[PDB]
Amino acid sequence: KGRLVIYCSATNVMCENAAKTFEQKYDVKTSFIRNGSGSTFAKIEAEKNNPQADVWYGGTLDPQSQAGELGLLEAYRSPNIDQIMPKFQDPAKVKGNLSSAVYIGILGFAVNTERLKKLGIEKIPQCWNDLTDPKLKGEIQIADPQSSGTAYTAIATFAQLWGEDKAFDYFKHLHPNISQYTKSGITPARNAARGETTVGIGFLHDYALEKEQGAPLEMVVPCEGTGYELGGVSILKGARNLDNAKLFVDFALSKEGQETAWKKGQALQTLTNTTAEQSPLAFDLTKLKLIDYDFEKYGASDERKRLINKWVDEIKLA
Ligand SMILES: O=P(O)(O)OC[C@@H](O)[C@H]1O[C@](O)(CO)[C@@H](O)[C@@H]1O
Repeated sequence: KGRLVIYCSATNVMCENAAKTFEQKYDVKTSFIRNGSGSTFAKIEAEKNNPQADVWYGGTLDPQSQAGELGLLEAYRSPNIDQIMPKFQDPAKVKGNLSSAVYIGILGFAVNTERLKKLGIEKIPQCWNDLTDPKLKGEIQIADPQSSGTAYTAIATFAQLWGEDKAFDYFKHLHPNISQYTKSGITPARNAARGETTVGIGFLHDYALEKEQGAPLEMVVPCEGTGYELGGVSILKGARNLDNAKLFVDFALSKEGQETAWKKGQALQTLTNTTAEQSPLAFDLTKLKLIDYDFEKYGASDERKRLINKWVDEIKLA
């Protein structure tokens, strides 16, 4: 018994299902507030002297790793860690399971095929470099590196894929086609689905759900190769309900806690627990051209600040 307060950074449906399922299982009064991973980091940091939640569930790992480095988290290694894909068992900058990995999300883009026809573009873009086509001017959205974890994952991915120089050259040539840098990582999926933009860049599972729900979207794992987020779970330093936060980490890393995300929580990420059944709509990492994402390097405060700063100077303001 007792209570649990969650800062959730997954989609609302996923958060609500996790909270409800956890409360039903353990008889713990559980609540959550949802913000993206970027805006959750900012709030946890701001509240450091009097923390307002017990656990941070979901959202890109980099800001969780950064919070770990900054002393905002409380280490706890669940026994369920042994079931997690080994390379994702303790992937953050500061080791000791201040953060753990609960899912994988593939970076890519999706194309609204109905709107594409209106643009007079015959071929569905298949490569990152296809997004620099002037015919796509004002027809692409991605989240804002200044605010969004998804957008940071994108920058870090490009830097690792092509080297930093080429990554920023790409951003420079993508930039003229971006109609809006969104505050939320998921807004480009919403907008692409509804035909308000033609191409959304973000994590493919979000576009996959919109597609299965009827949106005219073609998902693209870009031809050059791509990267991914890990979704994180982390207990906050100063958690008022520490035992329940640990139980929740166990749940988050468990076979049934992960399976429920797609079975009931309408969230189609790939699961990190090797004993869990995957959604038939989840991406299979073994089939994809993926970098080896260095969370130790990119999940650090200096590097995150540096790259975001460089983006503002070189892409937004240059
Ligand atoms: O708004 P930002 O700051 O980008 O944060 C949102 C993301 O961290 C999370 O959003 C999702 O893509 C939702 O399915 C998750 O898979 C992903 O972890």
